[PDB]
Amino acid sequence: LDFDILTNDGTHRNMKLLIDLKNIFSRQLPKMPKEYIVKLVFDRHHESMVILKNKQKVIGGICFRQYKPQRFAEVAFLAVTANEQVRGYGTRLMNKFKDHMQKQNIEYLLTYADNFAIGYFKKQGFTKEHRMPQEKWKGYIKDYDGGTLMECYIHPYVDY
Repeated sequence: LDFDILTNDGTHRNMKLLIDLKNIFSRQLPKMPKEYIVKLVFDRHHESMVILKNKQKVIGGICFRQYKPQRFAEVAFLAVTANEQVRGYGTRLMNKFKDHMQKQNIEYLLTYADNFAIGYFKKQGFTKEHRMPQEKWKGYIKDYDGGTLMECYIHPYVDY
């Protein structure tokens, strides 16, 4: 099991793993428009950490967008393929991601919870109540009335 940041570098290998991840996102988020998932995943501002099984089988991942100078990032999509769930991968992935964001000097993670995912994000330390003022992410992260915006603080010296 490897947790690697997947770069869209135009290579057959990488773009294959990104499509694989996009397809997992699509299946785990049936209501999310597939063309929209493709748009964000291959976007110049988005990055993806994938759960690589046996060096070539992606079984899950997180697609995120860093707002570097602002020190916060948005988790656009997160999922683990159905036949690999309840095996501890979801938590390990978020932990590896938090460790990466910590090293990236990102102090806050924001995400609009899938509602079927709220329990997961609550479990990963995210909260419905914000510590970061809306004014802070206003103009960077979209403000939707629907969906639950949940936040998670990344402490500078907590071991993830």
